[PDB]
Amino acid sequence: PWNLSNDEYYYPKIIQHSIPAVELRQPFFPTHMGPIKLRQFHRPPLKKYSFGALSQPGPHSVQPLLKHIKKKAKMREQERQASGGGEMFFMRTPQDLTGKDGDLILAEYSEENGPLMMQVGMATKIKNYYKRKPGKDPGAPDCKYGETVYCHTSPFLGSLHPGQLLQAFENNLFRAPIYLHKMPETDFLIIRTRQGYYIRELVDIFVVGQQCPLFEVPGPNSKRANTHIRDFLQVFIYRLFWKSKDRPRRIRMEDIKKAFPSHSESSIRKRLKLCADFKRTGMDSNWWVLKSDFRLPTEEEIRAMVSPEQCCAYYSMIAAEQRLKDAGDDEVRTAPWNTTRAFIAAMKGKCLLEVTGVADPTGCGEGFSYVKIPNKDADLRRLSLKNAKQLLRKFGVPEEEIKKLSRWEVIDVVRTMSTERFSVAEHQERYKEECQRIFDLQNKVLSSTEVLST
Amino acid sequence: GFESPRPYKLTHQVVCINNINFQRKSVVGFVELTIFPTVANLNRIKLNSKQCRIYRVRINDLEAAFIYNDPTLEVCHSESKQRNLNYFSNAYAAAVSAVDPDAGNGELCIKVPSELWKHVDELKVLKIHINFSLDQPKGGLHFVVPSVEGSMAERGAHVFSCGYQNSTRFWFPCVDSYSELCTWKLEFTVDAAMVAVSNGDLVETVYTHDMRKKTFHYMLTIPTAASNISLAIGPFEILVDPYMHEVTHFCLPQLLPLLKHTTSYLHEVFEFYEEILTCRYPYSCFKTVFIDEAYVEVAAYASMSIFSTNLLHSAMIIDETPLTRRCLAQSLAQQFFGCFISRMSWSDEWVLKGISGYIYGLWMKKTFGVNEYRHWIKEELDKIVAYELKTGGVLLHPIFNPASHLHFSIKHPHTLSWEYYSMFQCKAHLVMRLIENRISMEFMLQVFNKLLSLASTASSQKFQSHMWSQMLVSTSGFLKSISNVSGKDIQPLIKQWVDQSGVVKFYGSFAFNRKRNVLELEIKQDYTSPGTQKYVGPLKVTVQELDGSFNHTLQIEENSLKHDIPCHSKSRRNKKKKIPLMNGEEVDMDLSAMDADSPLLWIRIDPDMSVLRKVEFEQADFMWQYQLRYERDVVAQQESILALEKFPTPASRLALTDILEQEQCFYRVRMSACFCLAKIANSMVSTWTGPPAMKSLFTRMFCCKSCPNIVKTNNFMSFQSYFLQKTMPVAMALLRDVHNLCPKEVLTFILDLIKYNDNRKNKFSDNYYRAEMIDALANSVTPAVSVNNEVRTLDNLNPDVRLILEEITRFLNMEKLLPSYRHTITVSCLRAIRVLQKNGHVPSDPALFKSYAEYGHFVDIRIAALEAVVDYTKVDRSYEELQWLLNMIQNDPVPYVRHKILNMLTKNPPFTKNMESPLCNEALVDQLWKLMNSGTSHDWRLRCGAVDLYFTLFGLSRPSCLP
Amino acid sequence: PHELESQFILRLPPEYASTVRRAVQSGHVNLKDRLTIELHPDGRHGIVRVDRVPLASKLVDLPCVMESLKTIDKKTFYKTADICQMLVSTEKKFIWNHGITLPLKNVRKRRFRKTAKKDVEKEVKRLLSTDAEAVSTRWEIIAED
Repeated sequence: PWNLSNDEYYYPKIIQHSIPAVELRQPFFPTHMGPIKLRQFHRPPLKKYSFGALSQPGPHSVQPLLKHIKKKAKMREQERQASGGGEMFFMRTPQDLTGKDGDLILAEYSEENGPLMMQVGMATKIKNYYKRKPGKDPGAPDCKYGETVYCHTSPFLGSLHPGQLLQAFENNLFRAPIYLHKMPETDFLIIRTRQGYYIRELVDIFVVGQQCPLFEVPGPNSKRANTHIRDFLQVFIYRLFWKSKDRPRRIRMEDIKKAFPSHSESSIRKRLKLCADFKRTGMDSNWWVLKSDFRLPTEEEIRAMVSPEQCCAYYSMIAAEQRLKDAGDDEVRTAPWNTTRAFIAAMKGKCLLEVTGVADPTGCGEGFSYVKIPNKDADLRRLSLKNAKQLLRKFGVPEEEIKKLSRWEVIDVVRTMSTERFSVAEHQERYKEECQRIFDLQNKVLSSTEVLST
Repeated sequence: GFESPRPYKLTHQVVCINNINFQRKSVVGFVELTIFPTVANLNRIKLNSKQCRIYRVRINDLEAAFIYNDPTLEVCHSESKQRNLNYFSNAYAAAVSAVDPDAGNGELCIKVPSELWKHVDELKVLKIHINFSLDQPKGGLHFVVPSVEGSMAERGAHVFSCGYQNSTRFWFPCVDSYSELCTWKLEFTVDAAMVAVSNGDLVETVYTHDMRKKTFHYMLTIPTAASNISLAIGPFEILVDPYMHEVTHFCLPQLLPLLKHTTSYLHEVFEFYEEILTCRYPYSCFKTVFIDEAYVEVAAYASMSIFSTNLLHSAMIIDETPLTRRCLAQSLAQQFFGCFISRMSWSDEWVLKGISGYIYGLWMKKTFGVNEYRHWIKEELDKIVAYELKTGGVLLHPIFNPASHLHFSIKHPHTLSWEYYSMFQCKAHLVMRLIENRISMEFMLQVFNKLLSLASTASSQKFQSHMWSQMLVSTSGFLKSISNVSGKDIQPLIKQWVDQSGVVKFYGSFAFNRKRNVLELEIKQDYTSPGTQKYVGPLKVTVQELDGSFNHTLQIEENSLKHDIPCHSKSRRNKKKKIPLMNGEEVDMDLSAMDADSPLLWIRIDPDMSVLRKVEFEQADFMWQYQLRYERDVVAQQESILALEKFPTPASRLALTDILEQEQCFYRVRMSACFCLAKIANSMVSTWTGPPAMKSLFTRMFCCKSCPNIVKTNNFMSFQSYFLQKTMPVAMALLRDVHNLCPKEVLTFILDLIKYNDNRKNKFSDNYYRAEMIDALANSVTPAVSVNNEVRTLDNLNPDVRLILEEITRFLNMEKLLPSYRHTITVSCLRAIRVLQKNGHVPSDPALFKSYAEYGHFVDIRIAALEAVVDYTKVDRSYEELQWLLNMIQNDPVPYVRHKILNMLTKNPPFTKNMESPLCNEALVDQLWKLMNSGTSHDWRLRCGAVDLYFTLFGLSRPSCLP
Repeated sequence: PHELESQFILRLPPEYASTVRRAVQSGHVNLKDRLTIELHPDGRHGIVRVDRVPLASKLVDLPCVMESLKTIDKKTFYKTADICQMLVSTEKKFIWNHGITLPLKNVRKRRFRKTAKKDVEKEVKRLLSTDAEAVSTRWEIIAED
């Protein structure tokens, strides 16, 4: 007639990327990034076209998007209503990931080079963490974007105030506090393609605070790092075999050498040794045909081989490798493998992090630094209490300390004024208070609509 | 896209019923259909009608000519000498397909008059007015007329529409398919002291000019099918729900307090089903009718549900609350997804049955806890794998034979066996759980909300089906809506578990490689059994080692046998640290039984039941004991109890005894550990040290501290030690001594539990606990030592059995004066007398059970007595008792009892096809062939039960015992 | 194949921004004739012509990285492009110090350490090429001279 399942003794207490992103398709997830492309990592310059309508020099009309947005946004709504109505997945093609349709927001970063950063095609969620007021509370201040969740335990380093709603980007890569600002009144968004210019207005722009990393960036030439490299090359080889039209499935080696040109060909041969063989004469000559006993893995197995977040962690590692290499131990501490290891270890409670340091991405007191710290009288005795009491009265010591009448404490305070236990709760409490203060300062800086003088 | 098999489209139907005569069991009425022809030259219009005498038919007020023929009345000819069952199954499938409204066919063929051909070629409306009469219906609509004198409301006489699937043809002429949706207008002229409950909302209730009868007018603006239209006319006590005010509950007279207590939970079921889906309840009212001699225990129609009165309990009745609660819940789930969203073909029925069963399982999860959800899912999966390995397999979504391994045709619902129908619904909801496992639960609820929202935008249009077919779901539309909301398609999962009809069998064995620190699993499938199929997907395995619980995914291709997974450290045996579990907690384990070289504590192949599987894993006995003690999954504790019966070592006795003593274990695991401990105790006789098993534990848990042999007075307010207390002597009575006789220490203990029972102090009744005490007394009966076939009389009675017989005589006689809730002690005492007769103690005489199987007795008293008579006619090879049972199948007033007699005579047959028996005449073959052909022509469930009985007794070929 | 779309931000003078905003929110193709963009072969210079009135433009590099995020349900957001450039209308000159939002002002100078520095590599490569094209090379680390 009741529950009768002893659940508290048995059980004591999500992100869906686009189909171009989970399949690791090569515009969105590059196979190889050179040095000039690693310096321009997540800052892609405006390239000049060689063929197309914009390749011809001259004035070019922009095309405002509104009836196209209407048709395409209502196409998602038509599909939704034709299926019934309820959220509904949609990003199944690369042409779904254009900026020409849907409700765009912008997201600006406060750090120059974050430890982790999303590739094009990946999904993220907006979570509105709302700590209720003590006792009665009206309800979460409502917000235009995201879903609200009531957080007793603060996700971030600091703790939420009672009655404070904080929005945040939440995905598998990081979790970071975001702050909604209105756009400037002068700025529009121009989407240029090969055919022409297109213009949208923007109204919502978030400022993203310091990221809290949830994925560990590997270090250079490490077990995880090179395992990723080998698995990425294997996934690319399998997808080239799937794309092959001849039966026997056959590929060419210099397609793989075009994709991965920094790879020695011994490693590519090693990946092709199992699952393929080289035909030198007869039919299929100079091709790597697929072995007849080899079952080519299905789409879900290839998706289970490499994850997109592992590719983002690898791209962060090689971009940081380039930046450190270009700049000739403080910088090495600010490398994302060190900072991600430090933050994830601090979240399990392994160690603590000096919140003021050199890994601070601001360069001032705002923001945290994620680097590991370990979690671990002769004449004064002759003052004969009464004259020490009169001396404390003379110096201006407050009457509480004079009042205590604790000879021991009185003598210690008169020594301190004439100058003017454990490593456990003390240091841990100080660390926690410093982290909370830094989080509050960062939130205040993000939330200021005050104009700042040039 | 839905294109009709009928050449007309039905828009509106008026069903008017007059003159419901209860003395003569007769109704008169008319039916007026409003059809739009879609093809010109319509000429004949084919409608469905059974048992109705058609008086006249007028099309557009012009007299038309009809011809009636029902090929399903006598399926094969009387003068054909065929006696094999494949002939009857093909002829029965052809006969049901010849009256099928899902093809163009039908039983009543009306000819359009000639002058209306210029009205039918340019497609204009036709209004067909049939007036009919049911003279004395057999299974159409049930008349329950008691034989107390007085007025028909004073004696408690009522009518209700019974049947399953398309059985509305049995009481008015219609297009009896789930795809012909129309709006409805229902008028019923009943007595002034009676109320007529039906589908729609009651727009008015006018009196007749003599004020002796009144007409109830119902209107149904949501377009439903004819198969979802029902009726209940009786002297019902009306109760408006005090929480939800569009919900009215109707009960039989003098049962209003039971109705108040029973239907007081239903608003929470409404709130659940309207908050997991986001659609409100689609109909404008809801009506629950509780009736006598019901067809099924719960039937769900459009805006109406018909339950039996045997679900009604009071506040002091436990062990019945959860069952009635879940009957109400599954009726409401079928209100959402069987009556509002309907079927497009007979295929795509698995979609609706799966959605109904799946959301009812979500209700059970929220209401009774995840542990009860896991236990229910495991018992349904064990049910399916037992049925599919027993006979062939259940094929959801066949394509039109597709399944030729069984003895019936799966093209129509009315040719299915009843056990196949039950396993069909069971497999449908488990496959929907599998689709939730692949595509997450929030996307699944979004699929269901999209279907409901398309149906509710469709339900308000007036266009005659331009848009009313969005209320019909198909398989392709369901998969397309899944692909719309998620972007993943489930076509491999649909191809494996729906289109293919099989379950998988896994045989696993492991070996730990100490050198390379790996765990070499060896998983092989039995794919050559008749019910099985080959699995090639991924497979989850959960290994509990000393460092914690780790999940691994294995790819089990056809040529795969050895799977090497890596193992972690054993540094939690160096220091005593706690071993972390599957959840976040950690416990202290006694690692003295573990091997020194292996870190792994237990292995579970497919823990989440993500395939339809039967696992046979070969662990070591200490791994089964660790999995019984420290696991945080109830299905793993149950399977470790089930696997500890093969290891009777005293460490396993200690494991089960520690499970039994442990509150904060799920109670259904301890109830299984009782029977496992009884089996282990029986197997280690001449080794057992102290008292019998569970006795000291019973006196420690449920008896007084100062008196060990006096039980505590009954306080049943905990509901988990109540169930454990009433299940522990039932398992304790299965204890056996060196001579194989039950010990006189356990029998005396059970008799002292019976004598010192005091129930004057708890707020709950004692009928189930006392009934389980009679079951425990029946479990202790060992076969008697008859010498030279001595007539067993009370002089040569066993001294043990005289006490048992005195107790069951006292209990049955006291039930005759102070009855229990549902005569649970009558059922238990009849079962115990049959136990004493099965051994050589009481004379083998069926006259007592034949007197308890009369119509006057309660359905449970009846089905227990008829079970005893079926067991008697199996053991004593009685000819006259089999003729008694077959006569009771032919003419009994309650059709549920007839179905239950055929069911029990199929489960416990008097002979099988292998046996030579004296009961293999040509006379019995002719009787059962006449019962399949004629005789059971009015029920569609008695005919499938007769087909099942003929298959069980004589097989698929010609009976070998045919002179 | 698929080419990643290249989005940038266009900043206009405030009166011209109001006319362009009104014409965008109107939605006719009349805006297409009114607003044109000519990018010069310098790569960092242009004209934006609003209502056939020429304005002088510079394509500048932004100190932070922005990302356009599209949505269909306003709960899950998919990244569509990276924005790092702005065509403000009215080398060191082509670098913008401030960020677009109000809290980010003087970000490059104050909320960012100048770690971008260490051009110099190109100069070193040119020196190596000159040494290769030479015959004899003489080097000394020097003092004040």
